[PDB]
Amino acid sequence: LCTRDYKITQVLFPLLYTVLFFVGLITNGLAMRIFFQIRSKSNFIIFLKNTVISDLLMILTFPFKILSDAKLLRTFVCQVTSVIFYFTMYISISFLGLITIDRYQKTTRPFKTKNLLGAKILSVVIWAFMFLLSLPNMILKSEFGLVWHEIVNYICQVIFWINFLIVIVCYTLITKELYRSYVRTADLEDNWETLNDNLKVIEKADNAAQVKDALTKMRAAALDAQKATPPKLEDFRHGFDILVGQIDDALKLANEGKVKEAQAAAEQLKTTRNAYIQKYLRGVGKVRKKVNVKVFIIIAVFFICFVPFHFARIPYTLSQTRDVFDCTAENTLFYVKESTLWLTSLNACLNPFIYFFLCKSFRNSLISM
Ligand SMILES: CCOC(=O)c1cc(C#N)c(N2CCC(C(=O)NS(=O)(=O)Cc3ccccc3)CC2)nc1C
Ligand SMILES: CC(C)CCC[C@@H](C)[C@H]1CC[C@H]2[C@@H]3CC=C4C[C@@H](O)CC[C@]4(C)[C@H]3CC[C@]12C
Ligand SMILES: CC(C)CCC[C@@H](C)[C@H]1CC[C@H]2[C@@H]3CC=C4C[C@@H](O)CC[C@]4(C)[C@H]3CC[C@]12C
Repeated sequence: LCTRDYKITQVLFPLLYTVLFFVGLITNGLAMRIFFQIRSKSNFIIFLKNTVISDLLMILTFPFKILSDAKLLRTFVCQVTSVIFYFTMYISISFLGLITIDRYQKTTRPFKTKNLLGAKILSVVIWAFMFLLSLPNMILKSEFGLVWHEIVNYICQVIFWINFLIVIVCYTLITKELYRSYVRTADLEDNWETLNDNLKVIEKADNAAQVKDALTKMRAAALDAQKATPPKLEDFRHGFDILVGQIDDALKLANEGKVKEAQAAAEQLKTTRNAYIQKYLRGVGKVRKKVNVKVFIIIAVFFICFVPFHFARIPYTLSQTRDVFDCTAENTLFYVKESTLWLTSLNACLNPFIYFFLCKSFRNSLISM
């Protein structure tokens, strides 16, 4: 009844899925070849191995979509394959949530460092549960089928929204740890450059007020650096007392009056011994964190692919009284659903990027080929 442009409906979208089909088949194709050679020594490799299977199963659905949309039983095959598609996308969402938890657990653990049987069972449970809830939607004109369809769709939304929350919480806790790590390093680097910059002010100063003020900044910066530099586990305690001592010595001289003596007492921080102490103390406090541009690839893939579809569904699932009648609203619903479903399908082409940037043995094998 409602008509749309064939150039978008039967040309653009079948070609848009054709790109994803070949791109997905070649990236996941060589991904399976790489994973078949390397052994599962962690939960991470196991969940990534399962993702390859769900991606390959996803790609195999696209020829049925491409052919149906370009207008080329025919209705039965594009009814079974659509069930296989939604089965395969809620499996990917499920494993991506597990990959997120695993990666977060490794950021909470020390840098560069029993669940292998458990991760295998958990993976079996995901696939078996999805297959079982997909099964009646496949073969099984009954009113049971209508209510079962609403049950399955409800279960699947709860799967997305639970994994969306796991992703938001894990990346909130990661950002928080990365922020506090960056702030600690920046403040400490600021402390040592404040100490060195105010030495230059003292060297070029005239009166006592200039000398007294610069030494006050220096003393506070030295004590802040000390606060941020606790004793090492193996002279870090003594070193700061020597440097703070000299600043206090130059300060008490600047308070008594003598400016040339205070400038020279401050210049003592430039002796080979006092410079070596400063260079050592800078090193002790310079102590590894998780890579920003790398870890955040999961949240980026999750948001690009699955977030638009499930967010767009909210207004269309609690507003219109049964159905809308205006053609301009029916067509905006068609393109919103079709465009977000394509973004969802792009997960099959974007997951090989997770293997590349987060698995070292995968990256080296692909580079060697
Ligand atoms: C485990 C596999 O389970 C399945 O086989 C399975 C699972 C789901 C699910 N979920 C599913 N639905 C079909 C109906 C669709 C929807 O609600 N369309 S809309 O009414 O037009 C609102 C709208 C608007 C914009 C964007 C998106 C949706 C949502 C996906 N179908 C199947 C077959
Ligand atoms: C849907 C309603 C009722 C809210 C329930 C939210 C549940 C399913 C989710 C959302 C965020 C989740 C948590 C996110 C963070 C972690 C840390 C990780 O080391 C283990 C899992 C754990 C502890 C998750 C378990 C389940 C959790 C609490
Ligand atoms: C760069 C990556 C993330 C992929 C880009 C995907 C997005 C931004 C693009 C590519 C193809 C696009 C769609 C192509 C078809 C139409 C029909 C037109 O009448 C309105 C816009 C609409 C509905 C587009 C919206 C945005 C869209 C889904």
